Amino acid sequence: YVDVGPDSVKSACIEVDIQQTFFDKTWPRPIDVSKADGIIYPQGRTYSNITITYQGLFPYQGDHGDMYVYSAGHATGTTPQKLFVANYSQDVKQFANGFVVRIGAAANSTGTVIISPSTSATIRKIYPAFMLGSSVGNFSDGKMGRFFNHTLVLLPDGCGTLLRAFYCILEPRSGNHCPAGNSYTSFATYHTPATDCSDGNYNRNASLNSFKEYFNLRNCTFMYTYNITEDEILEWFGITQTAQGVHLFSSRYVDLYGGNMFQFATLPVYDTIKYYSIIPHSIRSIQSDRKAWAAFYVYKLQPLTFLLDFSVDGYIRRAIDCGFNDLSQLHCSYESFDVESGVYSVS
Amino acid sequence: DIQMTQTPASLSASVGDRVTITCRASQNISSYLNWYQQKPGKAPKVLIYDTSRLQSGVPSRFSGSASGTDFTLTISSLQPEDFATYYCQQSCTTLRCWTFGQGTKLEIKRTVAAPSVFIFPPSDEQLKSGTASVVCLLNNFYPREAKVQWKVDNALQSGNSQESVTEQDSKDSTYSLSSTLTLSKADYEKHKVYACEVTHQGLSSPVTKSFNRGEC
Amino acid sequence: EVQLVESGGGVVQPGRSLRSCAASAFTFSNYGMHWVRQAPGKGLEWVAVIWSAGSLKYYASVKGRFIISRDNSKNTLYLQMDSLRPEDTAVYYCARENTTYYYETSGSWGASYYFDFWGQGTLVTVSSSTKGPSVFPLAPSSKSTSGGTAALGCLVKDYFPEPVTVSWNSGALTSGVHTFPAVLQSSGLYSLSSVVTVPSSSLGTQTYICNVNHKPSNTKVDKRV
Repeated sequence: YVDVGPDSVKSACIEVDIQQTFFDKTWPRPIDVSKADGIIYPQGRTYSNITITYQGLFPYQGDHGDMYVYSAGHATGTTPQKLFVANYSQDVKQFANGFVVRIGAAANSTGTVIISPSTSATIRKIYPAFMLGSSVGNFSDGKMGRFFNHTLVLLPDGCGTLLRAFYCILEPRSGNHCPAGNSYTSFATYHTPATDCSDGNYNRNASLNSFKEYFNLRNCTFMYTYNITEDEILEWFGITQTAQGVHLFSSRYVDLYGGNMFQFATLPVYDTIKYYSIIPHSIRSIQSDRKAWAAFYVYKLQPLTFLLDFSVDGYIRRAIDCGFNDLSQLHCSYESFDVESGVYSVS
Repeated sequence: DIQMTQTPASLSASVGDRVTITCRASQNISSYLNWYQQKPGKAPKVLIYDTSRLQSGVPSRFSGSASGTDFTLTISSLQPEDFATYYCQQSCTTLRCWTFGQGTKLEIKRTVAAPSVFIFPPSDEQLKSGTASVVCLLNNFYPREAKVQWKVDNALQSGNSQESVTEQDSKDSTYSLSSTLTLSKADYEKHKVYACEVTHQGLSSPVTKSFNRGEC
Repeated sequence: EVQLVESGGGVVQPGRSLRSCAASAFTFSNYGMHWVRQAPGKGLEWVAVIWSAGSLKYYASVKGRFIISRDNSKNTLYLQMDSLRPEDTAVYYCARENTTYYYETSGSWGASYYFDFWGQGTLVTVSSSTKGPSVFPLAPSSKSTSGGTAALGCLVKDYFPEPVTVSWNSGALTSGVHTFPAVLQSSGLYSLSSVVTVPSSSLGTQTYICNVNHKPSNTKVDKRV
């Protein structure tokens, strides 16, 4: 098996405040095939400059997807008072062909922080935490989002210095605010920037310890840590489940600026994943310390044939989704990105 | 399990005085210890939760500090109303069992007061019922506890005497003790003389009074 | 706003099954219910604790004798008592307990507790050889010579169903009233007496009549001397 280190000795889990309505915002970001948003490069081989049609799991063009945002906890000027999270834990999302995440989209811009409408801070890139399980169950209190045995959990750590992925059984602690405990809230991760994000004070398992209080790790199959540089530049994360194993794709590892997705890690899980839930994250910081954070976008993938344009570097600058519309279908028929205007076959 | 014994079962303290009450557990299983103050007719109140931060709604006069296994509560400016039985509970999440306080009763400490002795012999209807109960009453004694001995024909009787103490106002410091004999009709006639002896800490001389059958 | 009441407490034979607690105008579903028992001569202890989900129940001095089932839609928590004993019999209080929240890094503390509306408690009693009340007035042999003020008292014996109410002249004189706790005899019948202080000159010249009322008996005993 694997060792996650000593379990948290905290008597009770920290109280969580759920404000889904405050978190909800109008932020539409449709997938743009033209800019090759969320498309994985063919893993088999590099391709020639001439445009080549390729068939793979791909997000629908023009699909906004699901938007999730992480915001700082309610805080008095002297100290933080309570965690602030949405109702993401209750929400359960079906996993079929896997999903692609948009990270750092709102970074490098200034927008009001979710916790205070009056307060405005520069938005900074933040990294989402995802829990994927073969099966899901109701919570002891009857809330949705409880996860069964052998559920994979991925959490970024050290303000995004490293990413930790582990597939382990989850056991709720009996402490209050934990799922087994009275007044149970929701599974969540909490970090303090001064305690860990300050240089030389980084804690390798700080995110794991906060998750451990809500759910203990029992008989974990394996624990894997991958170190990813933290950058404001937009990056894409892709996760899919195959019989050979789970595949992890990071844009930052190969083409951070391009946004093209290339597999960086292989996870040996042969169990099919049918359900995934986003894990809400709360930042424990004072009101001055609290800053706006980027909102992650999740897009489901479905098998489709996409015209692919390859640069001399070979990166896919642009793509065409034939299924999206009749105009794209005529481009797909000719297998050419640009075609002379003509009458074309239609449904 | 955990064996907890409070050092004083009862504490006598003067009004406006500074006193310490200590409860010692077998071991301090957890930092959090729930002190409880109980007043008859009043629901139990948690004086302190972790012994480091005072519980909300609790006056600053009660302060709980734990040194070693023993836990000490410090109170100042004591009042008759302030006095109440004290219970300490050690709370551990792992242990389902919860520690129970022995309870410490608080009464005023001050100059002693001499008692008054009165007799209440059983009436004819009680004798007809078959039970003879002679009541020796001690009144206005400053200690809550009092010493009474019941004897018939100057012979000690064991178990026949029943001692009941009336509720005493803490400021008044005056209590009533009733000793009631239990006897059959045959026992009543055999006991020609009933004698009650009163002993008090304030009194320097134990005193006996008696009476015989048929005064009135 | 929290309302807590306990029901089903009654006199019972030994080795009997007795049904509990009820809650109103409160968020019972997310709050666990804790049962605490107090008996004379022993300190308060938590006999049973049940989680808000109710999936897990903890019993604390008994081999899981108590059985606790809570219905959140009903808003009532049911407690079952079996193999009841005189020493075991005691008043039971039901209250909701929430642990205080704390922030380790800043030392920030949140009370996060609902100890309000602690249960008043219900008394369960095990008794044998129950008898109808037999109040007897007590007359001093020498009330006049006893002292400047003399004590006149009435003793109630073998009263039915635990507590009985005794008054002097229907409460007309409250001077020197003394209340004595009901001791439990080996027979299982409680004994208590009520005495008032009245001046010796007043005694004999003026006669005071004890008035005793028992709710089960429904009899207003009048007792003259």
